[PDB]
Amino acid sequence: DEEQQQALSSQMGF
Amino acid sequence: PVRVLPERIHLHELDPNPPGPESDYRTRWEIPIGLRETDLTPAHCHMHTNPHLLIFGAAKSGKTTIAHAIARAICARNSPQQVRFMLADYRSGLLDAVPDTHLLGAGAINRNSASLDEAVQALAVNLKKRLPPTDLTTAQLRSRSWWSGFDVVLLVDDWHMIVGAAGGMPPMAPLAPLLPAAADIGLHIIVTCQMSQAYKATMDKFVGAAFGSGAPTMFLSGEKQEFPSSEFKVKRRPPGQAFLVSPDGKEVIQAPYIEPP
Ligand SMILES: Nc1ncnc2c1ncn2[C@@H]1O[C@H](COP(=O)(O)OP(=O)(O)OP(=O)(O)O)[C@@H](O)[C@H]1O
Ligand SMILES: [Mg+2]
Repeated sequence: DEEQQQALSSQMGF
Repeated sequence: PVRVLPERIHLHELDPNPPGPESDYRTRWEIPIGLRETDLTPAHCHMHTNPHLLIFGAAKSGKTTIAHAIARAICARNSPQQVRFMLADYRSGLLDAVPDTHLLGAGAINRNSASLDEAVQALAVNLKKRLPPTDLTTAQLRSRSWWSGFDVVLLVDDWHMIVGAAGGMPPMAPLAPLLPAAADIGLHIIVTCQMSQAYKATMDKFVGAAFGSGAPTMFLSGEKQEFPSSEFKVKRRPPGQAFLVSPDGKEVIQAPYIEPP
């Protein structure tokens, strides 16, 4: 639940 | 009362020869949004500078179709490395508006409050990292050299419905601190709203932020009391016909049509 909070933002392709 | 505008002009007739991804940034973001009544030339959003577009209209005035068409015009000019789309579309009327290649890699399709809130929060995390260093000159600001990648188009249909179903945090709150820098971070909002709720929307922290800083606004069919204005001409109109207001001027246009999926 640190990796979990960024699990979406880190996968948007930026 | 001679009728100069077509009742329907397809996107392909409005935009027969769009420049492609090999063109420069400014050319790729000069987006045609309608045919001018005054001289039958295309009106453009200058989205390389003025990043947003607002579309207000009564029921069945063409809001969703026009959003679909303008999205396709943007994709004709921009590769997936140059633009990505995030959709807020609770009625699922824009699911095929953008080729799959041009959807954001995650969080792209948001059809309810829970999903949109999660997606917008994650978008804000990424967009915040593009905020310019404080010491950048105007020339460096305009070059946008300190980050690299795609612009993001946040394509929002039926904003009144999104606001109406908002349970908890007001929608788009994570993006509100980023809107002043939208041009610098490559963010474009294209938002439709029913006219009966557009006037109050122009005071809110999302549509109203864009409106207040001069985003071009397309006034489709509507009743005069729904948007009181002595400067703008809000009246009943056939679908797609609109009074376009921007910092450059005010003029009647016919917005592009495209076939539904
Ligand atoms: N650019 C346009 N030019 C001419 N006619 C249009 C245009 N866009 C839509 N129409 C016509 O208007 C009808 C309704 O369009 P559309 O659903 O896009 O409007 P809307 O405002 O999104 O409707 P709703 O109130 O259901 O959200 C379409 O069936 C089409 O025939
Ligand atoms: Mg619609």
